[PDB]
Amino acid sequence: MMFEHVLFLSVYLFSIGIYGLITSRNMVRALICLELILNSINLNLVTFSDLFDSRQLKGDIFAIFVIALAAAEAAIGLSILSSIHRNRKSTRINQSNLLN
Amino acid sequence: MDLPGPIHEILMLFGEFILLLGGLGVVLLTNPIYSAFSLGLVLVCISLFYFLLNSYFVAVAQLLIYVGAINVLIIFAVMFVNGSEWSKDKNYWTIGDGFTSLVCITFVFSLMTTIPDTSWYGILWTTRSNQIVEQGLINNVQQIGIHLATDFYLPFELISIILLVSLIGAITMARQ
Amino acid sequence: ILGILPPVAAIAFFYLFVAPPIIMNWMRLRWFKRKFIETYLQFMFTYLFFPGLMLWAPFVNFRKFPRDK
Amino acid sequence: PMVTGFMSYGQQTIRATRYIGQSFITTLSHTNRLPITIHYPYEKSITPERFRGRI
Amino acid sequence: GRWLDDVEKHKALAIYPPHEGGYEGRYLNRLRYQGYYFLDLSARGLGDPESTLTKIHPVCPPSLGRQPVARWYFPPEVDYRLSLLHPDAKGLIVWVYEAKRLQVLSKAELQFLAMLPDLVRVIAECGNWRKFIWKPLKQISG
Amino acid sequence: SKLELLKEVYGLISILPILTLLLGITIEVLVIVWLEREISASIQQRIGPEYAGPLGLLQAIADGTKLLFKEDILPSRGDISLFSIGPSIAVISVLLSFLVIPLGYHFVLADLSIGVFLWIAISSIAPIGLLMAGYSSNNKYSFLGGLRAAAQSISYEIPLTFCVLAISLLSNSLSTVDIVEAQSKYGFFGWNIWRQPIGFLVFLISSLAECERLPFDLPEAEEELVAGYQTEYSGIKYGLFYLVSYLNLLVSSLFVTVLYLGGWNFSIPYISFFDFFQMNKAVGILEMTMGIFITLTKAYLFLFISITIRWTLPRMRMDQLLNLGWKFLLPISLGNLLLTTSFQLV
Amino acid sequence: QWLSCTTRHVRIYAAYIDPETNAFDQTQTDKLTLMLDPTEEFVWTDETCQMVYNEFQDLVDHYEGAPLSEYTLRLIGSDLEHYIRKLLYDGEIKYNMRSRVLNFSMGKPRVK
Amino acid sequence: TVMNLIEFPLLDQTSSNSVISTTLNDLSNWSRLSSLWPLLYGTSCCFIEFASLIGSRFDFDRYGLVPRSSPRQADLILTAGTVTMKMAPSLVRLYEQMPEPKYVIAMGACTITGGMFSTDSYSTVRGVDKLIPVDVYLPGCPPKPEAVIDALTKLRKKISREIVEDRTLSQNKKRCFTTSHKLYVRRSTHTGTY
Amino acid sequence: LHEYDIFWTFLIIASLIPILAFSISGLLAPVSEGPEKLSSYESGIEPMGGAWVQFRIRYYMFALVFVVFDVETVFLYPWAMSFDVLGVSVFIEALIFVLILVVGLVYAWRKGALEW
Repeated sequence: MMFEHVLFLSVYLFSIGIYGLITSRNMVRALICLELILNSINLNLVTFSDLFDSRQLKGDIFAIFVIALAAAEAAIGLSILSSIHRNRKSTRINQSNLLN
Repeated sequence: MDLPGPIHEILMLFGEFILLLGGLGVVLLTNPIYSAFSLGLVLVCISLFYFLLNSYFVAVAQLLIYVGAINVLIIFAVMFVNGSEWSKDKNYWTIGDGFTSLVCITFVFSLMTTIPDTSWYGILWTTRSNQIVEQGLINNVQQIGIHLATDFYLPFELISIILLVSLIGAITMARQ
Repeated sequence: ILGILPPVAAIAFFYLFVAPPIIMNWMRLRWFKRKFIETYLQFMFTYLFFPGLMLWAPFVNFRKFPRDK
Repeated sequence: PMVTGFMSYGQQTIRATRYIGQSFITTLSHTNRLPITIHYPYEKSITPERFRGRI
Repeated sequence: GRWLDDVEKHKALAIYPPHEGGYEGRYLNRLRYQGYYFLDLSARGLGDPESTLTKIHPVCPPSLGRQPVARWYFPPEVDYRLSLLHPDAKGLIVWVYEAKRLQVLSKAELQFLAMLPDLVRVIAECGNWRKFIWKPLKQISG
Repeated sequence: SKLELLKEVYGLISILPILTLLLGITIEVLVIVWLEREISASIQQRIGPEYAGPLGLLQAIADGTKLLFKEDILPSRGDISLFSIGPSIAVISVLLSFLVIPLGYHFVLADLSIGVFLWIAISSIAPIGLLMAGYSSNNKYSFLGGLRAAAQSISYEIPLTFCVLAISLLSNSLSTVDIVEAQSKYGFFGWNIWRQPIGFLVFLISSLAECERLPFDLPEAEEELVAGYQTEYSGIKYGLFYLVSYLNLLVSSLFVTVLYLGGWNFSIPYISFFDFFQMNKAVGILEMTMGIFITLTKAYLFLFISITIRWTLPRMRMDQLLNLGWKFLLPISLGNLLLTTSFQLV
Repeated sequence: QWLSCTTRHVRIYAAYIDPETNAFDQTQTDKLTLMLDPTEEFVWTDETCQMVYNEFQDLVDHYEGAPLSEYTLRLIGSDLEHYIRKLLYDGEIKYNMRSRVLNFSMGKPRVK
Repeated sequence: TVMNLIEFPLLDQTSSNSVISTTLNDLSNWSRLSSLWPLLYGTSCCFIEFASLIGSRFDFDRYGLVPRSSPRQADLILTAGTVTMKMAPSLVRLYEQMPEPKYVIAMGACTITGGMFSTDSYSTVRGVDKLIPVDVYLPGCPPKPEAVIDALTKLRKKISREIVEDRTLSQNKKRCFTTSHKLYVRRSTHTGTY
Repeated sequence: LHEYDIFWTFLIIASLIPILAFSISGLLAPVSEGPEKLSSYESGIEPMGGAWVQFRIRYYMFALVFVVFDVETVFLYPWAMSFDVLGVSVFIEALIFVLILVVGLVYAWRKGALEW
């Protein structure tokens, strides 16, 4: 059930990754769930590049690039978090709607 | 290379059941540090999923660049969000909890019924020349080693300036 | 197959018999007046004959030894 | 500039080494010295003729 | 019971252990399951030991700088400890740890503490050779 | 028939050699703690742990057994949710690293062409466990006491990587056995520590702080608050932390000697130990014990070097440690690679 | 905070701790609980401690008008350290009688 | 006509244990006594020579005495130096916050009685056992730097005098009483500002 | 890259090791210590209370620069493995790669980021 049971867990993570995103209240939790979604897509990707495409790996390289960009985004978002917590002394996300 | 035998599905189900509880801990627990530690658990148990399938690099790297740098960075970040212990009791927040737990389940149902109609074990037979080469004599750190630089030249040349720009932006933003 | 026991037995017993009670004598004879690398001599051996060095380490037994019948 | 750094990066390391290796080969005669410190409890210290114990 | 080989019969003995005690406690552990119950004394300090094992002897308390005569008239520690002992008890196992107007607890005093076993199972204490030995102190006594 | 699986019930795995490695590493922990408590506190001092038999050969396991009971306390704030979870990650991060470490001619536990890479990846998981443990409680002297170490550890893996890569590019491999293969050519001329001493310096200086040396600068000065995030950890908890520390020390020594020195090579090349006699008869156990011999001594040398250095320098404060790890080791640990590129260009 | 006179066999805790664990070591310090000699220096039968429990109101309600300072804590512990001495000097209570060191803070028994 | 008699031994103390289940705890307590660690504490007129116990005059570290500066870890603490009324309300916290195999002792004749502080002064505490239950009392002000090692050797036997059933005499109960107050609170006095 | 079965057995064994040790400790342990047990140590003051002890302002920059400079290594490894296998083009490509981040580190050094 290798090729079949893992994909059955991709969605069962991806979905959760979205839900925690929407119902998130603090910035760090939203970023965590974002990273979780990216890892879900990564996992949905890799298995495809193990059943087939073994002559020239086309998924593992793409997985590497996805992880690199995930790290970059997780750096930039937290950097923005620093400045927002500097401006206002609380990072409650859903209590800032002064741009509407 | 290959796997032991019928011990495979045992570890498969074990890791799946661990990862489900991990994700539920990520999304349910209110204390953010517990959430981050459960996220680390999720990521190590998915690195083990990567390692089970005979893809070695994209497993150990994923374990080094995420279960390391990113998690300790997020731990440092949670030292800046004060005020925890919000409400509880069966969708603590507003009815938005129910609306999400509805639409997400619709999304699930859709994809989770789309998937078990494609004969993956039949989509593997139609490609019996892709994974039939192995270049003649190669191991799986040289496969990536070369096929990253022989045809994936442009994105590899590109990612570096993205990293540099992200560094510069992060330092200029985080610093007051 | 017949006369194989004396060779593999004598050397394996010497491997764990004579060194254990004599490492404690070579270390008790000099402990504070040694040279720069002298402590390197018997310390390494502290592993090699270890099959018996632990058998004469403080493990040395003081059972009541039921006497001759 | 950097030429001053390209000249002083060896100087900092050479000072570090001239101190570290010097102290190392000096304490060499200490790690394998030939002093014998206090022996076991069966080797109490000598007592001259002016002290006070049990009256 | 290797101690039992020289305690129930003799009722008079001295322990000659190495001067560390890290090998003798196992012996004392075994003698709680017959009727022997511990009484450690550290004999140094008391006068004629008779009145310390049979008679009501006034033990002068550590004085507080003042208060002329004040002695609480302390009791002995044999018959009362028997009264607390159950009728199911073989002997009073006692340890004269410091066997090595006061009265020097000399070997005559140990002979006179070797009669209460006969007429408390007392064992003298004195450090000795690396091997834990025991020896009847009565023959050493005099 | 063959209803479910004939030969695949449980008879495909044996757990003998793993337990042998466990026994060996525990015995070596005893040996190294004996080394410390008998050399560090005996340079100009009295003998070490005497009175535990002839010498302290039983003292180590005696301390282990004492720590075994010690009534684990489990303080109130924070609980089994993260307390027992803390040191488990710490101990596993260094225990699993024993996989790819070789010991002699054909004694590796797994070829694992991604070996040293796996070691580097598993070396950067401990800080997670350290932060978890130090935060498993609530009070200070453990929160910041663990935060300091978890932070400063992060400031050093980059030199570790840029010194391991400066050897992987020399041996053209990532499995330890092939590394020592590319090093058994000239006996000791071909040893990488002479070919790349600039990398060995960085690796050695980084190894100190990487295995928490020193975590406290002075026998009286604490581990920068009152203790190194192991205050409430009383029994087997502090025992496991003592272990993981000594095991980080051991793995670092073994890796530096298996990388920069001949792994199980003699001072004369390893293949040359057979040709000059024209025949061999029973070289099996000889070469096995001699691989345990000629290898463990090289790492013993570094154990002794670290023991000596322990009493020669005041370990810096975490106001200078970051400066040294970032603005000093990083430039040279990059430049050595920039050099070895053109050096290996041929 | 929880600044109590925690002397031997006299621990007048200025904070609510009468669970197995107070869960904060103080429980906001609103009850002023007390535990009696955890070292088991004296074995307790309920009736013997009932007089102490009754006179606890005599010490907390009859003669208390000063704020929450350890001054009052010594004011309590003083008579607490002698109520037990009286209860023993008339033979109603006795010592540990266990496998501990069996120390004698008030010295060995007497003959009256 | 005895005053303050001792309670009766309630149990008959009649049992027998197997050697294969007794020698385990026997050697366990042997290790527990032969691997003890000090806990750092020292104040006043009966302390300083403790430092000399780490050098070439006296070396108690020869027996594995690892000096730990933390309550929750170590098990052996020396109440060296004469203790006063204060520094005690935080001292006993140490004894309360370490594992149960403590078996604490005393050190300094001014800590068993308060010798040279016993004429009239509202600071010094009369002995230590009126604060913490310890086992051995050590004389001397300053305490004889060798007598402490001899008393350690003495106490080294009490642990060896323990059996498998003895590992139940450290379990506790709760005489937790339900009594409230009616008085006025006092704000913190130790305000940390300059 | 043939049989990681030893790896899996070592994983399960070394993961059972800590829980085994904890359980073995728990079996032969004392059911005791009902004392205060709500305060940690090296604080004989019986203190309690406090928060906002972060100083994340300094160490956060270190964490960020490390997280960014780490990705270099997992890209260098496939290159460090494939030097002789391929020609010398990968040499120039990886030189450009590493030099980009060398410039980045120079920038992070000049403008104050790596501080006390």
